[PDB]
Amino acid sequence: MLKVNEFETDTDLRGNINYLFNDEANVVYTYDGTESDLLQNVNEVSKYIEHHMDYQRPRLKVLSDYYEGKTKNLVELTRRKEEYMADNRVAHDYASYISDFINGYFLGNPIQYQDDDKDVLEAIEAFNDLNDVESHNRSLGLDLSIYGKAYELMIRNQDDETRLYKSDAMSTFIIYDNTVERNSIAGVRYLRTKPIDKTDEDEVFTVDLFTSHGVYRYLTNRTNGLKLTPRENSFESHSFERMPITEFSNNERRKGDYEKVITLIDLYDNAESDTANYMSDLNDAMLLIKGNLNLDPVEVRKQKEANVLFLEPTVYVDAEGRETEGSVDGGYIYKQYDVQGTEAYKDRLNSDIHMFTNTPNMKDDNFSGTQSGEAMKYKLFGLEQRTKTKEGLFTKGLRRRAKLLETILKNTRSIDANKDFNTVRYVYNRNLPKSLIEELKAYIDSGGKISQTTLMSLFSFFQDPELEVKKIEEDE
Amino acid sequence: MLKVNEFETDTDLRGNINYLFNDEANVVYTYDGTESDLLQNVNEVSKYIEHHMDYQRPRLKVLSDYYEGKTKNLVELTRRKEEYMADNRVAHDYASYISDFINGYFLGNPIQYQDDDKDVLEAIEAFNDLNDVESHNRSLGLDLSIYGKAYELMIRNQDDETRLYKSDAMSTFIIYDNTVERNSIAGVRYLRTKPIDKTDEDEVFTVDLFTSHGVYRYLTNRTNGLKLTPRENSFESHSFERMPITEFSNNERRKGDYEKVITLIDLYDNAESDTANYMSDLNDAMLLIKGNLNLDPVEVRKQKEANVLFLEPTVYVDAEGRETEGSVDGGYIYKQYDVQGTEAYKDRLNSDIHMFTNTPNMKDDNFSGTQSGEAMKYKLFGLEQRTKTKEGLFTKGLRRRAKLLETILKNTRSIDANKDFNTVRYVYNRNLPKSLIEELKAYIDSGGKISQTTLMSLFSFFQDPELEVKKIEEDE
Amino acid sequence: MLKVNEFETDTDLRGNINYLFNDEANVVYTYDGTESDLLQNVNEVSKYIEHHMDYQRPRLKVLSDYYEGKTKNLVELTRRKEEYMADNRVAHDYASYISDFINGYFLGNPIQYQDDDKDVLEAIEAFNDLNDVESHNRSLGLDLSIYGKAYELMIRNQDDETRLYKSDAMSTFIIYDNTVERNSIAGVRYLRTKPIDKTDEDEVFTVDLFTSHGVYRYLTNRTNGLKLTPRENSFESHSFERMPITEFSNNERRKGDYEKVITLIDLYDNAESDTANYMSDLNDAMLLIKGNLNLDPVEVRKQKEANVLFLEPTVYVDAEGRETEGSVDGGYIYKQYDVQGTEAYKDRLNSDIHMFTNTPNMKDDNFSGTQSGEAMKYKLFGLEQRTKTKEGLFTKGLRRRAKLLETILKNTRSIDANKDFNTVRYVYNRNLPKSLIEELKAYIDSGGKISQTTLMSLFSFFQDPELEVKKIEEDE
Repeated sequence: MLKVNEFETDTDLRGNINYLFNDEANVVYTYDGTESDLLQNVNEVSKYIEHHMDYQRPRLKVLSDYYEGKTKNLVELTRRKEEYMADNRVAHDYASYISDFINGYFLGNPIQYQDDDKDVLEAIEAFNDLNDVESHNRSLGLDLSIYGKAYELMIRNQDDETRLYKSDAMSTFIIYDNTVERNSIAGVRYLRTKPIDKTDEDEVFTVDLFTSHGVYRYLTNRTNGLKLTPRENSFESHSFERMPITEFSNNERRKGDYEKVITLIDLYDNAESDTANYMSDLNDAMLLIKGNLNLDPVEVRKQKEANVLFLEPTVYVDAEGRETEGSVDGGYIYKQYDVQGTEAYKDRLNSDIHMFTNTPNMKDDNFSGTQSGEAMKYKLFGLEQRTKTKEGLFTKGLRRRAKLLETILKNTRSIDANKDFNTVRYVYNRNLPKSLIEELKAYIDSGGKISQTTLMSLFSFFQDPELEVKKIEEDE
Repeated sequence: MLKVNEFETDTDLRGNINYLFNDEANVVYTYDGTESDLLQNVNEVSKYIEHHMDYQRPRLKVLSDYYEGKTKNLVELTRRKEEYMADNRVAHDYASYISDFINGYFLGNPIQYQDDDKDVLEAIEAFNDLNDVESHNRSLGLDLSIYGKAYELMIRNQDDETRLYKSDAMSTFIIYDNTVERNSIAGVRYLRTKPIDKTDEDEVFTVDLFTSHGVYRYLTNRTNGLKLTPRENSFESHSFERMPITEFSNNERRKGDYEKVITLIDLYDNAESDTANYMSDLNDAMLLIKGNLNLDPVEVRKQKEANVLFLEPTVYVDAEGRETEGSVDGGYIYKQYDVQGTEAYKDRLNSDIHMFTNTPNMKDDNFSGTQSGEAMKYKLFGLEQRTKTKEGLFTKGLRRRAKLLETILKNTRSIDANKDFNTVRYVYNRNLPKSLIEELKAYIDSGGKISQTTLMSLFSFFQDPELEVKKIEEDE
Repeated sequence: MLKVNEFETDTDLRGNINYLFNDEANVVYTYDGTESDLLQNVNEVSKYIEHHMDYQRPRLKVLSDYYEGKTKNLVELTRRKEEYMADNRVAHDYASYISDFINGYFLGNPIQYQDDDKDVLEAIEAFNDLNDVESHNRSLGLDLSIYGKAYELMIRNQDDETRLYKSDAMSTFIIYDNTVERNSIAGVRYLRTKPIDKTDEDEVFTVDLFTSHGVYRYLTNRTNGLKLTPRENSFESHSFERMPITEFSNNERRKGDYEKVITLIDLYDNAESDTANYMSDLNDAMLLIKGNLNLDPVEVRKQKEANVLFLEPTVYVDAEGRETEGSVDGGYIYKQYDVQGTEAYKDRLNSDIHMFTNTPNMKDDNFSGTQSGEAMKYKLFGLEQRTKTKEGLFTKGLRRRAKLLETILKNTRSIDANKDFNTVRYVYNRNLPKSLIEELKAYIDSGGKISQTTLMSLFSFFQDPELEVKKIEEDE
């Protein structure tokens, strides 16, 4: 094929942008076969693990770091041409701000589960109440925001509980078939062993391979080429009749919410670290001394301590005995420019970050008069469209969760075999930003009514409002 | 693995940013085993303690210092190229401001405990009333804000009281299993012995290792490699059937509220110390004297005391007897620039700090007219999302507290063995910023009613309002 | 351990910041033992006293001075490079302003004591009325504001009165056990003897060591290494069954309210003293006279008194008899810059001081229109959170006061042995800033009623309002 809109940088000069945007970083893994072939030919799994280690894990790592505030500006060894001038570093926390806002719009209110058979409904509610599923769903949505994807594993634990756990996206992937249906063949979890040991022994990983009938356990290391060798507990069955890892996705491309704005965040870091360097280097402006002079650096240091500099020219003497002195001059050299004129540029960057994410931008400043909020109405529209796409993909993930749950309940006789969970309806309620005074006024201008008890429950200065209605009647 | 978005600085040139953001600083400790193996192979505990001492304790130390106002700008040995010019140092107290605001939003009102069995409810309330649990919860929330995590230990004391104490996060950690469930295997508390003794004897620590059945006590020192040796009171049982330290976390990453803005705070310190240095160095501008001159520094000091400087050139004489004088010149050299044009930059920094934290920004200045407060509505939304995540993790911590309490009550016959505390519901009420006049007007515009007694209890100028209703009827 | 975010300055070049922020200045003293061991091994008490004298007392001293307006800017020997130029010094009284505001918010209204047994209530009220406890509590709160901690001692005096006195925080400390419960083992008060004597005899201190059963009295001096030797009244019993000094704390860290802003206050002092120096040195600008000239300083003084300066060049004569005069020049040299452009910087500093403390900032200037006060609402929220933490610690201190009082009443038969004071409830009422006209209007807009008598007691122009109601009826 042609090279079309692709990097050509040397592989040693790659940075974050290379790891984020190169074409291998975000591919879906497919296998032209079935699990029975793949589970014999375990050699192929080593290829998938190596490709993950070398291409996908870097991208996810970068994203993770930005969520934590560990940007490019902090970790670069040098970002300046000048060795001895100021080298201020700074990181701006946009990514966290964005993700939290979006995820709170999406799952600030729990998903409501409803169905026409109460036995399924109460089995669902029991499973949810065991596992704190409300918080599990919020943390899935957060990971979708950060990485573009999330994974959950369902297990039966030592107490014979059916339990659900989020699996770290940096160490988890799924292999699919090559069909247009994309059925999942196998799940992989790989973890660093000896994570805390010193003195740089070869890096050993423990690998779980999850399959439609069980899980297989191996050890491997990079220096042997990720060739798998079994652990003692080499295999363990599970009663789920499908591979028990479910992958959720943020959108069809599996893109995160802030990923497409990272380069802006980088600019915004540079802009500020440039201003800081400007301030400090001006104070430390280099002193330039011109002319033929007999000044040792220690002599200059002594004169600077005295706050008086003497520049004494050398005297040249002709063969005719004429004496003439040389020239001397001295002063600070520094760059000066209208730094204030950069501020509008900084404004622009900031607003662009917010505009592409649909996140609130307006200054927390003293401002007088009413505001129609006209831009925020269109931001909330733009946010709702992306949230509705996310909701569709999320309900697909929940449907698969329900089928796994149903199977583990049937194959352990916790439910009748005629119960099919696929009729459950998942109801979502958006969490909008609201101020209670505006809402109350708009409600009462619109002819709404409220009981005294509830009105008193909106305002906290009623220390115990059940008494207040009585005290009111005592005044009447 | 590849080095991806990582520091490459020399280990001797590390500073705060290295200690905060390097990949080892915030790892969760896991052990591939059980407590019965670990408690025989006590050698491994020395590895965990050493890794804490070398990687995690520095990060927590840095955070702690910022909470206290001990920033990078104060402790650096030199921050300037110029030895003899001004070296103003300054620290801005943002971190405390942020933490206090957030924690007061979260636990300004106590958690309400409720359950369908009153015997559990009154056992809970008795335990809470003994231990001042309201203040214990507030100080946990504060530590979550500062460090990202907090620890509490439950004990039976000499008076046979069941007591609950917060354990210092800089000296406490937990080791978990390598399972996806992350069960806690062992707790570690390590404290400096001889903290006040002079003359630099080797640093000795006393180590408590907490286990599912008791606590084991050791001494150790850095110069032997943290090898543990038992104390006299080498072991003590406890009636809790689980390891009795519970770890709370602020969020899934265990990140503090201000940690991601520290580098901004550093910039804001530099900006101000640069302005201060600008002012003072301009006053002390170096005097530059050019030309061939016979001025001793004592002679210059005398002339400066007289406020008149005489620059007398030397005279050069030719072989033809011609006399010509040399050149002389004198003046101040200083840097000058539009400092006022930096102010907007300082504004930006300030606002960014507030914006990433969701903390109020607007100037405490004279300002006329009504304000809709539109930005604060979105800040309170953004704050509520993070608080709701914190609440979920906090209720998990409280559930474990309840199971420990229940076990210690059963195994000392303070409760019936059929009482299971896991049905308790924890109710949270957010503490919003409010002004009572706005709330009262919005309530009364909305058709609310208030008794005279309560209305008079909102306004303090009623010196004793129980009399006022009578005096009012005496006027009618 | 690593050095992490720590000073490296030479011990002779330490200043205020070193004394405030170094890691030893604010440690809690613990002893791994019991009072019976410590009271035999009185050698250890000398170690604690020496560590207090060398590390904690300097910090408290600095804080104390700032409360009094004795800042760094006043006491520095030189703050300028120029010996003979102006050296204006200034101190800004922020610390007092802050402390008074905060303490008046907290204890402007007395704590109300209430209990379900009136015998305890009246014993409490009698003890409070004897000791002016309202003012004692206000002065404790003030010390908490200044130092971060406060101490009170309870005694039986010569008149057999039970009396309560605040103990100076610069000369008082407590030693705790090494348990997680931190029980107090011993209290120390040490006072300078011969405080007024001249001619520099060795500094002798008198030391009181307070213990669970009595107080032990010693003398000591720095030149012997603080080795204690008994006084004549070497011991005295007390009927309290606990060590009778109680320590209150402002917050978990024992930090004062203005301590974290001290460095800002320093900047604000420098900024103003720089402006003052700018003004005066411009007037006294040095006169620079260039060229070869025969001017004695007395001759220059005479010419300056005449207000005419004559600069007469010397004449050089060639061997060919040619005469040529030298050059001369004269003028003022001074630094000039836009001082007005520093004002915004001064604004910033001021506001930051107020913002970190939650203290009112807005200018006392002519300003037109209504103000919503929006920033002050969030400042009062931020202040309330810190006050609520302080209240929790204060009630712990009062509970210990109550147990001491109860014990001294029982062991002198002033109360029945079945009275247990631990049921007392302490009620706090916040003192908010209010203007009575705003409150009155908001009350009456809200349907409140007031008797004529009380309304006339709000307004002072009623010279004797008991007559006014009669005169009103005489008009009707």
